[PDB]
Amino acid sequence: TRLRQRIDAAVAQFADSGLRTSVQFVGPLSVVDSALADQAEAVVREAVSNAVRHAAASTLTVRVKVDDDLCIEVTDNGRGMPDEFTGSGLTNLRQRAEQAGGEFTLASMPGASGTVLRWSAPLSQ
Amino acid sequence: VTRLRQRIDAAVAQFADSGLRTSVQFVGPLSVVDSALADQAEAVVREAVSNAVRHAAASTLTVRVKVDDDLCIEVTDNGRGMPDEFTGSGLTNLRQRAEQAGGEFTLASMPGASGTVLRWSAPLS
Ligand SMILES: [Zn+2]
Ligand SMILES: [Zn+2]
Repeated sequence: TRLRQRIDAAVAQFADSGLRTSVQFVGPLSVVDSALADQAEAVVREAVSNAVRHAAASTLTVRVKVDDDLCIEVTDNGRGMPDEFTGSGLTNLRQRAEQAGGEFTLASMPGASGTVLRWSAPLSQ
Repeated sequence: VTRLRQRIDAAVAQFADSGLRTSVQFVGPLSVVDSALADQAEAVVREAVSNAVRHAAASTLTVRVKVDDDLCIEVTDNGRGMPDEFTGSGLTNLRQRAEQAGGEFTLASMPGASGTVLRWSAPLS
């Protein structure tokens, strides 16, 4: 499937050139089947593409962890921009979570002090 | 715990010329790396990143940290037209640390997209 490579590529391709990025892989990425890898790649593409430049320098931190399940967590320390992540990209993350029998959360810290997107799905379901 | 992941991210963010795009990637069990080697890894990243310059075109520095049989730190710079970049005393410093840690160092340059690759590695014990 080449999952690790596809995720690094999606980040390089889709992250606004004004953002710093950091991607960590944890656990056996090989354990992910081709259909779920397809989901994982699209999820990272959606999250990263929807990130925008902020008033100050900011980083998107992506963590892709395969352990009991597959867990993709994107942390954005950029502030403000209340419309960031709220549109069709969010529809698509929720739809992909539903297709995969998984879960999606978007959470924004006090006065928009950073945002976390977490998409998870069972490895087998 | 060494806080290796966080310290590498901070080294890049803090020491990269602010005109460069940065991308950090992590693979393997980072927690396995000892405190002394984590100290080395951090210093290697700061030195390498601090030596990157602005090119005539926009450019990206990608730092990949991989833990398997050994610790491997690869800095890829797609910038062109600065053949003096990364040569000089910063390279001696990297080679010195490689020698001290019982590891290897490579500096490779080629035409096209992966213009320069700096690779520093050291055994875990
Ligand atoms: Zn953002
Ligand atoms: Zn350069």
